[PDB]
Amino acid sequence: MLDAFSRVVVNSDSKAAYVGGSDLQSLKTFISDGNKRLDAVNCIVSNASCIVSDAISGMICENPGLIAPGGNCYTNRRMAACLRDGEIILRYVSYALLAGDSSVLDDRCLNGLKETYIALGVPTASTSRAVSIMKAASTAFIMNTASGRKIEIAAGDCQALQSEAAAYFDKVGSAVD
Amino acid sequence: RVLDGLDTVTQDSYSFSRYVLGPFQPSVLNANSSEYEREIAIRAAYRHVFGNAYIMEEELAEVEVTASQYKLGNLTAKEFIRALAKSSAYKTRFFEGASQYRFVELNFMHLLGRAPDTQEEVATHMNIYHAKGFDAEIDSYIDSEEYDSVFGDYNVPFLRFRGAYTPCDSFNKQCALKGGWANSDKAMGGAALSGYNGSDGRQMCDRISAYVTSDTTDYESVAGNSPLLTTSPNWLAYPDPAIAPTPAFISPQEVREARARVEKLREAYNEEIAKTQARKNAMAPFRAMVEDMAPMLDRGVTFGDPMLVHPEAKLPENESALADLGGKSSDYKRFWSTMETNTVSRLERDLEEAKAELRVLEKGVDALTPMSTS
Amino acid sequence: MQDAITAVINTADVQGKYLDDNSLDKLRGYFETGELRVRAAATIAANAATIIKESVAKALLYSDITRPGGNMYTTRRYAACIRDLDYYLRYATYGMLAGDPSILDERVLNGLKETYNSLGVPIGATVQAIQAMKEVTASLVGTNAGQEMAVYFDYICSGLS
Amino acid sequence: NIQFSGLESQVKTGQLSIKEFVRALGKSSIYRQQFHENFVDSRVVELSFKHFLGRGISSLEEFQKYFAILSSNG
Amino acid sequence: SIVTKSIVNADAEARYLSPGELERIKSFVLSGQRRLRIAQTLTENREMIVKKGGQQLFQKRTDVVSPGGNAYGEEMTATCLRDLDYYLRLVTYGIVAGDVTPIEEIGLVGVKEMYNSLGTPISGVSEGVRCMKDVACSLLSGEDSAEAGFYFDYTLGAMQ
Amino acid sequence: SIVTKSIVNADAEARYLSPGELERIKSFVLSGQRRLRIAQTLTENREMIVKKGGQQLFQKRTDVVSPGGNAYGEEMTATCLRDLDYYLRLVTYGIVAGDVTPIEEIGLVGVKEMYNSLGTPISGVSEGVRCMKDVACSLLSGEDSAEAGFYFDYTLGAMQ
Amino acid sequence: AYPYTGSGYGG
Amino acid sequence: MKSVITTTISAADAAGRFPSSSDLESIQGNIQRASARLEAAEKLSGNHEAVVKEAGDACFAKYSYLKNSGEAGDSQEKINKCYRDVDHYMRLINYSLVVGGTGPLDEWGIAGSREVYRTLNLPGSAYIASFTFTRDRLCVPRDMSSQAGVEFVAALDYVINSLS
Amino acid sequence: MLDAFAKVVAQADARGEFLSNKQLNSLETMIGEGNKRLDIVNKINSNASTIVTNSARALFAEQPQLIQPGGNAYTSRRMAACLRDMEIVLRYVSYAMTAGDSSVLDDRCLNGLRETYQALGTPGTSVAVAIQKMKEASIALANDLNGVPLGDCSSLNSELAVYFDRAAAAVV
Amino acid sequence: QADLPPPGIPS
Ligand SMILES: *[C@@H](C)[C@H]1/C(=C/C2=NC(=C\c3[nH]c(C[C@H]4NC(=O)C(C=C)=C4C)c(C)c3CCC(=O)O)/C(CCC(=O)O)=C2C)NC(=O)[C@@H]1C
Ligand SMILES: C=CC1=C(C)[C@@H](Cc2[nH]c(/C=C3N=C(/C=C4\NC(=O)[C@H](C)[C@H]4CC)C(C)=C\3CCC(=O)O)c(CCC(=O)O)c2C)NC1=O
Ligand SMILES: C=CC1=C(C)[C@@H](Cc2[nH]c(/C=C3N=C(/C=C4\NC(=O)[C@H](C)[C@H]4CC)C(C)=C\3CCC(=O)O)c(CCC(=O)O)c2C)NC1=O
Ligand SMILES: C=CC1=C(C)[C@@H](Cc2[nH]c(/C=C3N=C(/C=C4\NC(=O)[C@H](C)[C@H]4CC)C(C)=C\3CCC(=O)O)c(CCC(=O)O)c2C)NC1=O
Ligand SMILES: C=CC1=C(C)[C@@H](Cc2[nH]c(/C=C3N=C(/C=C4\NC(=O)[C@H](C)[C@H]4CC)C(C)=C\3CCC(=O)O)c(CCC(=O)O)c2C)NC1=O
Ligand SMILES: C=CC1=C(C)[C@@H](Cc2[nH]c(/C=C3N=C(/C=C4\NC(=O)[C@H](C)[C@H]4CC)C(C)=C\3CCC(=O)O)c(CCC(=O)O)c2C)NC1=O
Ligand SMILES: C=CC1=C(C)[C@@H](Cc2[nH]c(/C=C3N=C(/C=C4\NC(=O)[C@H](C)[C@H]4CC)C(C)=C\3CCC(=O)O)c(CCC(=O)O)c2C)NC1=O
Ligand SMILES: CCC1=C(C)/C(=C/C2=NC(=C\c3[nH]c(/C=C4\NC(=O)[C@H](C)[C@H]4CC)c(C)c3CCC(=O)O)/C(CCC(=O)O)=C2C)NC1=O
Ligand SMILES: CCC1=C(C)/C(=C/C2=NC(=C\c3[nH]c(/C=C4\NC(=O)[C@H](C)[C@H]4CC)c(C)c3CCC(=O)O)/C(CCC(=O)O)=C2C)NC1=O
Ligand SMILES: CCC1=C(C)/C(=C/C2=NC(=C\c3[nH]c(/C=C4\NC(=O)[C@H](C)[C@H]4CC)c(C)c3CCC(=O)O)/C(CCC(=O)O)=C2C)NC1=O
Ligand SMILES: CCC1=C(C)/C(=C/C2=NC(=C\c3[nH]c(/C=C4\NC(=O)[C@H](C)[C@H]4CC)c(C)c3CCC(=O)O)/C(CCC(=O)O)=C2C)NC1=O
Ligand SMILES: CCC1=C(C)[C@@H](CC2=N/C(=C\c3[nH]c(C[C@@H]4NC(=O)C(C)=C4CC)c(C)c3CCC(=O)O)C(CCC(=O)O)=C2C)NC1=O
Repeated sequence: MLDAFSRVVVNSDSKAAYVGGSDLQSLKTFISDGNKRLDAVNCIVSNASCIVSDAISGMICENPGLIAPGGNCYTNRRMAACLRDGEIILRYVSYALLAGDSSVLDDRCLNGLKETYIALGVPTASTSRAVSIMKAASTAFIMNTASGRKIEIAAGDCQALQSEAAAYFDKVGSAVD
Repeated sequence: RVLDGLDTVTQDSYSFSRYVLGPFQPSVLNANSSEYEREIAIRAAYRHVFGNAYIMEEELAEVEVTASQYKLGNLTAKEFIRALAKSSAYKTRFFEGASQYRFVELNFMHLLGRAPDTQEEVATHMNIYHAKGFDAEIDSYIDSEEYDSVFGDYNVPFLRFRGAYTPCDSFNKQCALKGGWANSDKAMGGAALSGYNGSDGRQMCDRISAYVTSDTTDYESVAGNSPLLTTSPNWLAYPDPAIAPTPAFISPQEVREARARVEKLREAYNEEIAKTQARKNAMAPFRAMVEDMAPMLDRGVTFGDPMLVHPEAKLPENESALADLGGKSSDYKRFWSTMETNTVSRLERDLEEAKAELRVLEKGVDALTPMSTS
Repeated sequence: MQDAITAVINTADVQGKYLDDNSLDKLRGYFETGELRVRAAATIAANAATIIKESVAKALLYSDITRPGGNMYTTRRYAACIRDLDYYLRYATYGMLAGDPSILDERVLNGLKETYNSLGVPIGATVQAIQAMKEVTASLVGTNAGQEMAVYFDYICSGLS
Repeated sequence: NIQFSGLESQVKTGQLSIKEFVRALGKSSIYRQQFHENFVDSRVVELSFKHFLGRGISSLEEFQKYFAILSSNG
Repeated sequence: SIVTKSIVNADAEARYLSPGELERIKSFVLSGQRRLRIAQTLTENREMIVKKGGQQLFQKRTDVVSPGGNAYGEEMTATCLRDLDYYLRLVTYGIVAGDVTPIEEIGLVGVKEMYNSLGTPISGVSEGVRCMKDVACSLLSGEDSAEAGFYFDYTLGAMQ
Repeated sequence: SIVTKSIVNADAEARYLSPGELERIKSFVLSGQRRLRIAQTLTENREMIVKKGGQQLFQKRTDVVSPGGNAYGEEMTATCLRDLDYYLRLVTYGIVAGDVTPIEEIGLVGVKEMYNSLGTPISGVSEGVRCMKDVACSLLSGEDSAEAGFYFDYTLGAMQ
Repeated sequence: AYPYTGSGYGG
Repeated sequence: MKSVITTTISAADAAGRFPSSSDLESIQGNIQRASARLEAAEKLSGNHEAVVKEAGDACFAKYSYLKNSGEAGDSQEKINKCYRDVDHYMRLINYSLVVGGTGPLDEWGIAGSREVYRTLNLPGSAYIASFTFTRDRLCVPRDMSSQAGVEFVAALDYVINSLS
Repeated sequence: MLDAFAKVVAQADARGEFLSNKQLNSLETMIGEGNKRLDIVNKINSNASTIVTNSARALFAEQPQLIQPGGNAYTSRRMAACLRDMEIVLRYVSYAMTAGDSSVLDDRCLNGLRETYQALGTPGTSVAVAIQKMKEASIALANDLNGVPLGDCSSLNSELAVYFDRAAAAVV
Repeated sequence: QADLPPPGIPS
């Protein structure tokens, strides 16, 4: 687990020298963009149960073989687990939004996922579809462009941050596949 | 059914018990972690496995090989605990100087996280001792299916606040066997005091009588030094769960007064309950009268604005589902002020305060001969 | 009794000194809060009736107390009850506007605990009625003056308990 | 509609004796507004005997006694 | 009671009871069973008095049961008729007591301060008790409802 | 008045006026012109306050102008608005006096005995004075209607 | 259970 | 209760160290964000009673069947319990809003709510109807300040996502 | 003319030192106050005509001297000059409310004004009563909770009151 | 600098 700060520090220790101007300049930009980051993660830790519900429901409706017998969303138990796993994926993505570096997501969650879903028999393409639905829903929440929710916020461009969040979801969806 | 099963079968039990409040939760070395995370999880392990016992840096070298192997991630955490319990450290704290009841009881605490249920179980694990030594005891505790199911390979053992509890007395045990956050195992057992120079001290056991025969540990031992108390959730129970400290200068007159008070309060209590059944709906005959004359009193809405409606005519907006009876802010706010207002409720709290005081006396009256009477 | 000013003249007088800078800082504190105390007392004077009505409605009515055998049963007792809530509100305003709770020591809390324990007035219901007046009164006068009235209502509740 | 409710209640408790109730009634502003404001200090003296003792002035030296108390000290 | 009032009376006069007052106690203790008949009838006919008196009250006075009045809703109307039941109970106490002392000290001393603290119009309370007086006079004899009706008249005079 | 109250106070203490009370008289006599402005404005706006306050009274409280109320009829309504005119006049007297002694001795001492002898609900009178307080606070400034409005508040505290 | 002291008619 | 102070103290306790400058910066942030949230709590304790009225009246405005049969709203008394539980939740929003973490709202309201609401036939959809009504009746400009409003939205969000 | 800072810079050059970090912290604090400042000046600039008009109504009502023949505000010329002078003083108190310094209001309006209103025979204390009325209306207007986020603004109302008290102090 | 400055002499 490393933030943006520890990323600067680690890079400068690989270089084995002082911190200096330019790295600190980029980190100053991190601090001044801090409140937008705050409000974005707040937007994703807001309606998130709503996100996981809609995304897994969308994943079953797009691909009806999940709910079919002998699918991995068939039994009620298995449905509980899939929802829990959707929740967890969105959770670690939210951590990666706060940290600003994907060290936490790579070390805590991403490392054992491909082998694990293979060892359980979980269909991976379906999971990556659910990660994609969480991606699009999360970018729509993070841009204030959800239909059912439009909350007023001090205005500004936030494209950087949207592309950041989409980078983490693409890291997960590319990781399960 | 509110709940599915025991600690092992489902974890609904953990969710609405004291478990959530406590720092008695599992700890994991997550992937590649820095010294801050390694050192955290390794100390939380040392606190649980030695029961807050005190490991000098010399005694850490004993455990060091195994510590390094866990810092890898080569060893699972259960194999780490296995290597901790097989260490000569852990033998010296516990196996070397203990009676067998005490000792077996300990490896339930450190290994399983629970107090032993029955005498038969305790005897089973002792028979495993005389079969194949200290080593196969430790192996038997770690390789148990209940252990694996509850903790898994990862999680360091903790005190399980599973609301199931097979025997209540085993709960009272489990709070008694771990004496709160300040205490440790050398304090609970006089290993240090008995031993010369803080060492070679035989471990004392209590509650043997409660394993053997059907007994109960004291409210004191569970109330003074407990995970119940350290994980205190700041409760406004008029019941105090904390024991009142023993007052000095107790006289027998003070105690006959309190006993007599408790008995008077019990009598008044039973009378008031028996009436309480009698209350029914005293208000109900008048309620039925108003239900009868409903066609006169009940009135339909006029659809309009604040302007242009005859006065005292209800608008469909002011069909509040609490204005329809005529209740108020008070009426929803009433049951929160009920402790003082209610007679029965008032009596119950008095009873309990009186009982707590009575026990605190029963301690203090015990002292005889040399008491400065006051 | 004594206000904050009289208390300053008591300490400075009982030392024999004159007024030093500390005592003048205390007088400046009181003279800063002066106007706020005045308008708070004005508002409470305006809405005493509604404070007592709302607080009795929240705290005491439709319970065992106004049901028969409770202390509030009969008209004479009800009127004595709401009369006592009027005294707590009025003397709490005096204590606020003086800035010193010595009036509550002199003319209210003297012998009151012996009175209520003599009669059989429930202490806890009285305290909850006073706290109901504290919430309603703080809602009328606002934040700062609600803090000031809060320390004097809490002073009476500490007096009875 | 004049009601003195705490003098009344401190008498109903025996906290004020009935002498002190007559005292606190006699020192209230309704007593002075009723009997002191419209009358001369000599007449205030006389009416204070009617109300507080239930008799007239016995004699001249007693009037010269109490008139000094009223007249010098309110 | 009459006994209480006589004893208190010659007690404050610090004398024995007069022959006059003892004749008053004799006339009282001989008038007993007639009084117990009256309060027996008003006891066993209380539901007609409370119901019918409440109907004549709400029909004469549509203020308080209108939306925005004090007695609007089912719970509030039930409490209104509950209070009329109280004043009927106290009138029966005053009949067997042979004096209004029970009625005055249980019900009337400080009633205006109570209902002004509740927001209740006390003139509507007096109209309610007058309605129960008319029903209770419909349930009794001539001289009988004169007596009982006059105890109701005392309560009306205390409310107004 | 404040002067009357101070003179009566040290008169019953049989002394001259203290320094404190003389400072109070100074503050009063220097606050005069402001008071006279307020009572000037409430004087010359009386018909708006009585009419508009009567409208808000009867619209909030349709009891007394209903058939069966006290103020039912043209003559009775006129008398009702006549009394609101009285209390408006007395509030202006209390403003120029700097004390509620005019208000109290002309209007408040024994008001409940009078309106109970007339059959009038006095809570309706207090609601009327509160309605005139709202109108008169709509006609003045901030601190100004704080002062005058608080004189109205004294009258409401005397009615309730 | 909690009687209110009354000399006459209080309770 | 999970707050800034309890998380950093508890985390430093688990660490086995003195509180270093990181925890000090955490409580520095608490005393930065404190004013905005406390404005929210003051205004909530201002008009909570009207929040009970509109909240519960919208809650039966959506679902009328609760007043229809014996199920959950048979009497006026159970409706008093309805508005009562709504005021418990608003009071916990006030509490967590003052503390600033979701601690008292979690350990007092959410913990073991599912056994109770499942047991006593209480639907969560009516609660969610109430709270979504309260978040639809929120204006950033008006009432509480925009920063205060944001914190109120966050707390009430956590309520719904706890229940749903 | 000097602004709120121009005073800090001007003193710092009159001694010829730099600005210390203390001074810069003070300036940054006043900037964070500056949104509230602009809000007050917007409220004053909006309702200004009602301030001047109502305050003049209360002036002539409370002092009926000046509307009468022989009084100083007796002619339509003289009355218009009266109202316009009140508009002048309210304009410059708006200016010094923006600047944060009382310099522009002294230099343009107050300094020298007394010599004129003595030289015309105008009673200064009536002008002072006028400015007190604009202070009352202006502060009671500035404490309006309409359209603005709620918040604590006692210091800026205190400062604005210092500007109007300086105006009434400079005519009297 | 509370009082008014001399003629000219902008404060
Ligand atoms: C703004 C986006 C709206 C709207 C807002 C209005 N709200 C009105 C009244 C009102 N609003 C609330 C909610 C508010 N009060 C609180 O205490 C809290 C939180 C603690 C909140 C979020 C309440 C309770 C009330 C009733 C009490 C009151 O009047 O303040 C309102 C007045 C409505 C009216 O009287 O017609 C408005 C206009 N304005 C709009 O244009 C959009 C839809
Ligand atoms: C403790 C919790 C906490 C938060 C939740 C944030 C909330 C927050 N956001 C901003 C401020 C802001 N927040 C956003 C955010 C965005 N605007 C958009 O139009 C996008 C929808 C969205 C993308 C994330 C923007 C653009 C600003 C203003 C620009 C900026 O301040 O950088 C501010 C500045 C002060 C103010 O505006 O009043 C604050 C405090 N900060 C905190 O301390
Ligand atoms: C920290 C991160 C973290 C994760 C990401 C998850 C990943 C994960 N999922 C499962 C387990 C599971 N995960 C799913 C989920 C699925 N159901 C389907 O229909 C889809 C293919 C898919 C959702 C998109 C299911 C159904 C199980 C249970 C599988 C089974 O028992 O058959 C397990 C085994 C343990 C268990 O049963 O819960 C693990 C480790 N767990 C973690 O700790
Ligand atoms: C195997 C048998 C078995 C039992 C019989 C229970 C008995 C039991 N109850 C509690 C614990 C509890 N039990 C209750 C129950 C009560 N609430 C009240 O209002 C009533 C007085 C009473 C129900 C009639 C409560 C409220 C707690 C939690 C107490 C607290 O934390 O304050 C605990 C402590 C652990 C926990 O918090 O769950 C135990 C051992 N547990 C077991 O394992
Ligand atoms: C600290 C937080 C806290 C809460 C949030 C409540 C939640 C809660 N509500 C009830 C209990 C109840 N809650 C309701 C409420 C309802 N009536 C309906 O028509 C609606 C569906 C709903 C209101 C929207 C009812 C009717 C009961 C009683 C249920 C019954 O006895 O049948 C109970 C069981 C104990 C009791 O009977 O009071 C609890 C714990 N209590 C708490 O301590
Ligand atoms: C160009 C002109 C111009 C203005 C006139 C202001 C107007 C203005 N004020 C505020 C914002 C504000 N304005 C005030 C002011 C007030 N405090 C109170 O006690 C009083 C009611 C009031 C002063 C009289 C406050 C307190 C805020 C912050 C509100 C909040 O965050 O809660 C904001 C939102 C941005 C911010 O937070 O600064 C704006 C646009 N801004 C401008 O750009
Ligand atoms: C730059 C700043 C600046 C000012 C502050 C004014 C000051 C000022 N006022 C007047 C002139 C005047 N000012 C007033 C004002 C008054 N009417 C009264 O009843 C009150 C006493 C008083 C308002 C409070 C009147 C009435 C005149 C005209 C006097 C006359 O002609 O008799 C004149 C002479 C020129 C003229 O007639 O306009 C000047 C210089 N002019 C300026 O250029
Ligand atoms: C300001 C100075 C002052 C105070 C405060 C005061 C209190 C006071 N309260 C009294 C009685 C009482 N006080 C109460 C009060 C209550 N009952 C309830 O249930 C409520 C919970 C509670 C009020 C909140 C009741 C019922 C009585 C009457 C007891 C009786 O005589 O029957 C009495 C006895 C006199 C009487 O009222 O008959 C005094 C003297 N007296 C004073 O001089
Ligand atoms: C508040 C209105 C008021 C007044 C004025 C008043 C006067 C008053 N003057 C008295 C006596 C007296 N007053 C005087 C006065 C005077 N002797 C002279 O030669 C002078 C002309 C004059 C003094 C200027 C004398 C000598 C006596 C006593 C005479 C005696 O006792 O023999 C007495 C007799 C008893 C007593 O004083 O206590 C009264 C009551 N009482 C009142 O209530
Ligand atoms: C005998 C001794 C005695 C009496 C008389 C008495 C009266 C009394 N009336 C009460 C309320 C009430 N009283 C009424 C009465 C009326 N509403 C109307 O519109 C009618 C005009 C009027 C009756 C004629 C109503 C509606 C309430 C309920 C107010 C509320 O709590 O919601 C209450 C508050 C407790 C409750 O009922 O919930 C008391 C204590 N209490 C006593 O201990
Ligand atoms: C200066 C102090 C003062 C006051 C206040 C005063 C009032 C007063 N009010 C009266 C009548 C009245 N006053 C009212 C008032 C009202 N009716 C309602 O329902 C409302 C609550 C309220 C109006 C707000 C009514 C209806 C009457 C006549 C009732 C009747 O004659 O039947 C009368 C009867 C004869 C007459 O007016 O000439 C007096 C003397 N007298 C005084 O000297
Ligand atoms: C019939 C089977 C079925 C579903 C289930 C949905 C699932 C679904 N949600 C989407 C996408 C989606 N979903 C949500 C979340 C969702 N919307 C909200 O406003 C709130 C409050 C939500 C949770 C309750 C959002 C915010 C989006 C982005 C689109 C939008 O702006 O609404 C998308 C678009 C994916 C993409 O862009 O590639 C799909 C397919 N679609 C289906 O065909």
